[PDB]
Amino acid sequence: GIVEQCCTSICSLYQLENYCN
Amino acid sequence: FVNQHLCGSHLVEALELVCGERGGFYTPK
Repeated sequence: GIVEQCCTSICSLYQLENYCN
Repeated sequence: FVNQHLCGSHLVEALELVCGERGGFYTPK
């Protein structure tokens, strides 16, 4: 999970880095 | 991401901050 991983919090951009497919 | 949260239209705007090309990331539209 990437969005639900920290939707109600602030995790890190390293997770969203896998959204440029 | 870095300071803003990722829920609602904040996640989509964060995808543009990552790459910036259209049809390159999750674009609900």
